[PDB]
Amino acid sequence: MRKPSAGDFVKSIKSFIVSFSNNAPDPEKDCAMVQEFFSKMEAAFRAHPLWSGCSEEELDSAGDGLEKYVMTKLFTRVFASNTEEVIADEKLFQKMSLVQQFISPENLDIQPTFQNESSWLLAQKELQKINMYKAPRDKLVCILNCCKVINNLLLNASIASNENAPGADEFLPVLIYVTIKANPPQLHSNLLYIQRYRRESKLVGEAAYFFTNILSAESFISNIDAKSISLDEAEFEKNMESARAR
Amino acid sequence: SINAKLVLLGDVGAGKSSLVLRFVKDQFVEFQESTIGAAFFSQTLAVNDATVKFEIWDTAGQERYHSLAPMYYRGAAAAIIVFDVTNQASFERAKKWVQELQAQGNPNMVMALAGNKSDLLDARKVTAEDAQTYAQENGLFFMETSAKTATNVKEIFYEIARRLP
Ligand SMILES: Nc1nc2c(ncn2[C@@H]2O[C@H](COP(=O)(O)OP(N)(=O)O)[C@@H](O)[C@H]2O)c(=O)[nH]1
Repeated sequence: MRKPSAGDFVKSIKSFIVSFSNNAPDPEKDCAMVQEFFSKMEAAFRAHPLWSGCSEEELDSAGDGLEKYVMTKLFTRVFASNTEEVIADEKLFQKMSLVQQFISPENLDIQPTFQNESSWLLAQKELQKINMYKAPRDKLVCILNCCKVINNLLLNASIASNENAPGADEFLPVLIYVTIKANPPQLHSNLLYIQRYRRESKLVGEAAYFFTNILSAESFISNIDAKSISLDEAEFEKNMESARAR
Repeated sequence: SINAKLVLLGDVGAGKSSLVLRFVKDQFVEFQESTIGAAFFSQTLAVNDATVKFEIWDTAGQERYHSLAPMYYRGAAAAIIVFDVTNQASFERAKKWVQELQAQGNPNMVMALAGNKSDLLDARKVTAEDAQTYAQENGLFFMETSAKTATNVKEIFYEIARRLP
């Protein structure tokens, strides 16, 4: 991209970044503009007379390169960029920082046969890396690593307790637990940002399945009450109080 | 080149995972040992000199996660609602999934009702009659399946691929 042949690609990407401020911030429009810019620069990678010797994988890496460069420039205008996203973030953080203190795997229907004794610590850590990166791809990869780790740990539990292979019934409740224990900062904005700004052609297949899992995990967690984690209403509220005092 | 998103709905223990693994890997835990999880799969099938590629989405069946399901079955071209023929409560639950997809899923969705664990004899509690009747009244087809013995596993996926609008 620094090579003198790419001069006019560089000018084009930069007149986009400058031309982005020319509109009052608006997520739905903003992300529509970025996806179209991505759609178009990516059309200009493959079709370009100079880039017609590139492999599929290389063109795909350049896409992610563009994504990363652009999104790092746009980051503070597009990410958690208004009051309602800020508010949803804080509500999620608040609830997890409380509930993580008393939640147990049986509250979520995790059977003892699928227990991990690290409490899937490595998956928690993979998820918490999410605010170490700015590109949607690298943020998503944290989610996806977390998911893979959970799955490998569930598979190990099933081997050991001679159970059948884990599916959504085993996985989702463990993703929820892990997410609560990880309490990753700005989880709501992080997911919205991935959904909006990730190269749309790439939010597909297994990637999109596990993404949908974490979005449904976020939704469950937002709405956690006594009944949703099978506790008595008096037991629930009293657990919340003691959590606030710590 | 017909790409289908297919959701598997039903409560825990019904056999959603066992079914899809039989279909994909041709294994059942008792005969082959466990290799991979069963929450997501791609599978291609040949239908009438064409090609149909299934993206298969497992869902959590527990009651506490019920209200999460629409996020999974959104835009599904097909659904298998599974119940355990030996559990009357699983059958009741499967009918609610059907009702919901009819209120709130795609009208051109191919739903299949799978009556799993057919191989279990002294345990069975749900009749072919009720399942068959129910499915006949509600615009879907019923098949009896078994992950263990492989009965009607390939066929239910074939029959879903066949019916694709
Ligand atoms: N006998 C018999 N057992 C089955 C069949 N399908 C699944 N099972 C068993 O019933 C249990 C639950 O199955 P599983 O696929 O994990 O259920 P889920 N939660 O719907 O994915 C497992 O022990 C599995 O071996 C079947 O067709 N016949």
